[PDB]
Order: sequence, then structure tokens, then C-alpha cells
Amino acid sequence: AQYEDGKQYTTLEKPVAGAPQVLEFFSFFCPHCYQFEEVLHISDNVKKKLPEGVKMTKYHVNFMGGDLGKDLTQAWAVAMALGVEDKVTVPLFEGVQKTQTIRSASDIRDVFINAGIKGEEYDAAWNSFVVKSLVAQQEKAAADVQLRGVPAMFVNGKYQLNPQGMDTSNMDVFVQQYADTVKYLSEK
Repeated sequence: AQYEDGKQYTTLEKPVAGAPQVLEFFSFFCPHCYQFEEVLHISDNVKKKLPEGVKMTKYHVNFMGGDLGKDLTQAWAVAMALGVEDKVTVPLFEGVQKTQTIRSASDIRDVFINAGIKGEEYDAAWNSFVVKSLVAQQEKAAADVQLRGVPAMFVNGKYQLNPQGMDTSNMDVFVQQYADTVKYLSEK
């Protein structure tokens, strides 16, 4: 077939029931994740080819970057709670991987302040139980699928994208293959 298990995707031998339709995991410490956001814009190109009524979820993981890794997962929960993902994603990536200006929870916080989230609003969210459950959700979702590497995308809790098995001579062609694969898996 043109789309083969083991080639553009793999199948979870333990499917996850009730999983989000399209579920992406990343880390601000993850070098390919940086590429996926800044250069390839994977999330955006997938969403452009996804059907109607299919929701997109993106979660941070703890297993890279020790204590700061966990701070970032909590910060990502704040971003989701306040709906400011699109305002903080790039500066967080660049602060961790490019400029090396993110070394502490306070430095993460600076990114939100500079993006225009008010200090009181960030701190309140940071300490909120709404954010605590959002952190729990991120951890559970990763735990549900044995996650030990990022970037990772899962479709309907059944299929895991396998970018290794796609052409990468051309960045644009790679992205369309990835996106077209998500859409194929989505219509499975």
C-alpha cells in the first residue's frame, strides 16, 4: 500500500481509549521540536489539512531538562489555561535552545511578562489548581502511550507518526507528507 504500518506510522499494540484526536508531545529542550515549530511549522500545516471537527492537542513533557523541564511543563499548562500558546512558544524555544537566557522558573516567567501577560495573572495561574490538573493531564497523556521520545504525534490514540520513514531532502515535501499522513490516519 502507499501508507504502510511500520513506514509512515506505527500502530500502538495497546490502543489508548478516549485519547484526543490529534495529540502532539514536545519539549522546549527538544532539538527536533525546535525545528518542528520554527522551521517546519508542523502543527500548523497538519491543522490546515485536517478535516472539519477534529481538535488538535499539544502537551509538554518532563523527561528532558530535569527541574527546568518540569517548570516548563507547568508553564505550558499556564499557557494553555490563558490561551497564550502562540505568544510564548517561540520565545521559550529561543530562550532555552538559542540564547540560553532561560535558566530558572523566573526566566520562564519573564518570557510571559514580555509577551504581555500580567504578572499577577501569571502568578495566579501558575499557582492555580486549574493549572495543576492541566499538568496532571499532560503527564497522564504521556504515561498512557509509553512516551520516551519527542517530538511525537498520536492519532486517535491508535497510530504514532513515524517521520524517520519520510523523505527529508526537501523540507516542504517532508511537511506535506507528514500532514497528509495525519489526514490519512485521521480518516482511518
